[PDB]
Amino acid sequence: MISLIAALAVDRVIGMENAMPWPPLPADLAWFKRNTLNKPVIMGRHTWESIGRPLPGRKNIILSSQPGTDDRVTWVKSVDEAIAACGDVPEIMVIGGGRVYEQFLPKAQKLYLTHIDAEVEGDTHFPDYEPDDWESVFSEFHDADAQNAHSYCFEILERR
Ligand SMILES: NC(=O)c1ccc[n+]([C@@H]2O[C@H](COP(=O)([O-])OP(=O)(O)OC[C@H]3O[C@@H](n4cnc5c(N)ncnc54)[C@H](OP(=O)(O)O)[C@@H]3O)[C@@H](O)[C@H]2O)c1
Ligand SMILES: Nc1nc(=O)c2nc(CNc3ccc(C(=O)N[C@@H](CCC(=O)O)C(=O)O)cc3)cnc2[nH]1
Repeated sequence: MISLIAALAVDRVIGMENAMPWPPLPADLAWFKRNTLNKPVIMGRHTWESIGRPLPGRKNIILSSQPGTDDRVTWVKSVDEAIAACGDVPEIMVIGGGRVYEQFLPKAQKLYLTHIDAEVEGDTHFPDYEPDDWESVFSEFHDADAQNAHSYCFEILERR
């Protein structure tokens, strides 16, 4: 089973200049770690270059059309291969970026979304999807506080 996890600002903005255009929200980073630990993660090369190091406790799988440049991770040249390299596991986590999210969306059964109340400019967006394909089953909104500079809402959607 394939899931996508992402944090989205207003208008589905997810990135700018290959970074994330808001301040780190530690509540959202904890949520990300909580929901990806001990699972395989699949990410595009540009996202790999943004994170800058293997996420620990996870099987890191990078998509690129070009041979790999780091043997701490697992490189693959196509979507099918990326799924194949995860093995027989309960849940594969796709961690972006925009182009990778768009390819995995039709295969996904679960979206893990953080809705952040920030109004920033971006160059990368989360893919358009069809609201009638999905069912919202968890929703948790929190206000901003001393550690988290925007209000945010965790949501999980399951494919109907
Ligand atoms: N807010 C969030 O939750 C979040 C999460 C993740 C990323 N981001 C942001 O998203 C942005 C990056 O997104 P992006 O769309 O530019 O890049 P991306 O999707 O992360 O990476 C695209 C790259 O992945 C490779 N790739 C994708 N599909 C492939 C396929 N089917 N076969 C072989 N290779 C494939 C290609 O690498 P090659 O060029 O080497 O062939 C490619 O150009 C950054 O700003 C990042 O910070 C935000
Ligand atoms: N919900 C969500 N939030 C994000 O920040 C996010 N970011 C990406 C890609 N960017 C990154 C950047 C940093 C880390 C990261 O440092 N995670 C560490 C610790 C985070 C922390 O210090 O709190 C980890 O171990 O998971 C992960 C993904 C993909 N999906 C996301 N999904």
